[PDB]
Amino acid sequence: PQLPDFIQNKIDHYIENYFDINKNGKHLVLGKQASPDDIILQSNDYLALANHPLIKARLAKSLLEEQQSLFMSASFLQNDYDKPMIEKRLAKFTGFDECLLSQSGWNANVGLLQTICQPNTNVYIDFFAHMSLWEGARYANAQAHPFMHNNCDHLRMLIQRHGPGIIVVDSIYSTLGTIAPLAELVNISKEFGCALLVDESHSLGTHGPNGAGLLAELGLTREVHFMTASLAKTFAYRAGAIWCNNEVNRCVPFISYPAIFSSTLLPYEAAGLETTLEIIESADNRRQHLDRMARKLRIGLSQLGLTIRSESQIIGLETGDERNTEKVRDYLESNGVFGSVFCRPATSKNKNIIRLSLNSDVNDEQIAKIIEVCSDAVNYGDFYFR
Amino acid sequence: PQLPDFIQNKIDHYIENYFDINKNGKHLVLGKQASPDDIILQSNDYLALANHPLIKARLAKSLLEEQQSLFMSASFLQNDYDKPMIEKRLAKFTGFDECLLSQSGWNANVGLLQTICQPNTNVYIDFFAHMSLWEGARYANAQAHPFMHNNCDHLRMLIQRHGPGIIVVDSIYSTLGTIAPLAELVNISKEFGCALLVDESHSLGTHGPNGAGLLAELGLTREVHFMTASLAKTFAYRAGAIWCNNEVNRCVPFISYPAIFSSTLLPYEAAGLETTLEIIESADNRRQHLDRMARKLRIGLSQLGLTIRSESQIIGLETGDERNTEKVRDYLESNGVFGSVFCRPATSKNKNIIRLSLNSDVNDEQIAKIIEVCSDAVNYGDFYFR
Ligand SMILES: Cc1ncc(COP(=O)(O)O)c(C=O)c1O
Ligand SMILES: Cc1ncc(COP(=O)(O)O)c(C=O)c1O
Ligand SMILES: [Mg+2]
Ligand SMILES: [Mg+2]
Repeated sequence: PQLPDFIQNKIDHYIENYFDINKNGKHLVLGKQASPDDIILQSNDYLALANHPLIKARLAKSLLEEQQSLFMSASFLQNDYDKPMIEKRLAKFTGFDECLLSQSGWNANVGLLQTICQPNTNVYIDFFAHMSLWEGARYANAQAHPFMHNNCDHLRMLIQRHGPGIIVVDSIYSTLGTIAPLAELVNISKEFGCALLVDESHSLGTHGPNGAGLLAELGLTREVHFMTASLAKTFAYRAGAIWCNNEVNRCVPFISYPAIFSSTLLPYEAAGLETTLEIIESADNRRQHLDRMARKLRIGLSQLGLTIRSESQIIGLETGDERNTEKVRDYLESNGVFGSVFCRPATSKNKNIIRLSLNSDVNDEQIAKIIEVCSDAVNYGDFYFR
Repeated sequence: PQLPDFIQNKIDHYIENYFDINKNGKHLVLGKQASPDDIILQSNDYLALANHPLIKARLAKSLLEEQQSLFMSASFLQNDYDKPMIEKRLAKFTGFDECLLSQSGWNANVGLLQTICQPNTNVYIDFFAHMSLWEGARYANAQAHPFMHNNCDHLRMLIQRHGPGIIVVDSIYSTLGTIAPLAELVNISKEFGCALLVDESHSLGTHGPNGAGLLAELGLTREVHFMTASLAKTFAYRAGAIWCNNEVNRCVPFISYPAIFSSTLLPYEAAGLETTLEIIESADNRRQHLDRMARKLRIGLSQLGLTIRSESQIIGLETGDERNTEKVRDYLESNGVFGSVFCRPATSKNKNIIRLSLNSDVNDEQIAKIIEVCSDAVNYGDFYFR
């Protein structure tokens, strides 16, 4: 049937201004198809566990077991005997008191914020913190106060003005790969009587003792109120989790709308995560190699005069406007380097990022090639870098 | 660390008013543990497919295959070669032009509404429509105009007053099991130049030719703009889908925040759905049996004086306030009948429901037993039904 004018107008306008403008007629994030020979730096699977035979075996085994039909809200599954062992193990892993499974990192953040916020609750959020955190705050009708990226001085002034609130940060930032000043943030939380929420999606598994994370690495675990993470990065699974050093996870399952009104992870999924955790705990070798390759790439690109703000395995090439970003993308892909285009609504219109996500399967030769491709891009490329 | 007052006060109040007041000290939804002999009416797996040997085998096999590391946004996977066969099959199944997979039914609704709504778009939503639709409208900053349940007069008045917009309904309602007046809603949409969105979460698989849904059953497919569904009901899988009789699914992947910022389903998950679809297509006998059992139950309960608004496999026992609901729940569970308590925020505080979700494994003896238990419950004097 015919669409009403206001919907048709929106779709017509969108296709013109987001698909039709680009050379290939597709959205800016969609370039050319990658060949087997190309270097792919797009996946969040940092320790290259997507195809791990032990994970696949345990997941298949658990699925083939007699399946109880648990197609329902997790609200109904909160009796002690119905809660999955993975929660207790992830809590022990990170050093937090309690863990609660969620269907996504997005839902973990939205759910936690809905539970701990009242309307007009002060939420002090890093300008570059994940969209799920910004949205979580917005859905709860909290008062969001952005602070300049990693700027503790700016943060202090905001809390001085508005009073006690929730300080919200990524441990490692999704677009830039910068690291939050977690120690200073803990100090500030104490200095002003705030709660701290740290999203460790990009540090859990890759950082800390046995991959326990950045809070564990810095010995700050017992001074942080909340941590969250997508399990779709290093844990290579479509899920999320909320950790609390308090009783909040007793309440989340009955308060969070995504936790109430969206279906639970099935029991076999929880079992697969148990194996993933064991593999991650022992993956000292992969973590070290990733760390070394990441440092090499950061040093190599910084030498070219490129702005590389990263301190991690996530490297952000800052490519300015969309037209320029299309050029940089086309050049890199033409020379066998496939990153991820980060544009609006993930960034502002004129501050786009081509994100290179490193994983432990990337070797010295590939690292050298990336620097080589970027060097030719700086010197011979008909485009700029911010 | 101890929580600051602004959180602690909320949590304290919540525990007091939602956990402490109940006899067992737990949330209202949490009763006693069921025995293997008990009648369990809690799962949305209407055709009892959770333990189907063929589905399990297809998933495990596709899981054990060589997996590509696709842990990223689905926006990066919108090339024709990256889009799954299940989407084309599901579109043919329902008779809709195009289908787009989502991570949940919740995400399907939230994403679609974000794509087709502008700020202040009129959204005419049934009082009892699923929370995901209410929230999808709220996130999009749409103007919600709630209409009395299944009340086309109230809807007509609202659209005359506020103008063209989007009419949003469940085909079969999640708490009451009532059926939307879909033919009349199609007429109203045409008369007033509105778009119609129908959530078929509770009719897809159970109703229509080969389980194609209620729109298909009524021959209304080609007159409806959008249909959505959780695949976590009859399809017994943690996913959702958006169907369009237009070009909107071209745009959803790049606009919807869950589609953009949350990880996609993996290829093996899609293959599992293909097998599930085939089984559902041929499950005529299961559909027929469920339909017969559900009618038998509604007849049996309604003659006892209970209000039973249902016309489907979802049967809502209307139990009034929370104190009454607790007593009803306890009686039913003590006598071997386990439904799901639906209370706030899913219902009003004084209009709680104990939902009986029937499935095709339920037999005549069990239906007779439920009727017997409720017959004795009516005469017991400890509580009431509405
Ligand atoms: C009518 C209706 N729509 C959407 C959903 C969302 O389903 P899902 O569990 O796949 O998120 C459900 C609730 O779970 C539902 O009952
Ligand atoms: C920092 C951060 N937090 C949370 C999420 C949400 O992850 P998920 O894909 O599991 O919804 C992501 C985005 O993918 C992320 O990068
Ligand atoms: Mg990310
Ligand atoms: Mg439901």
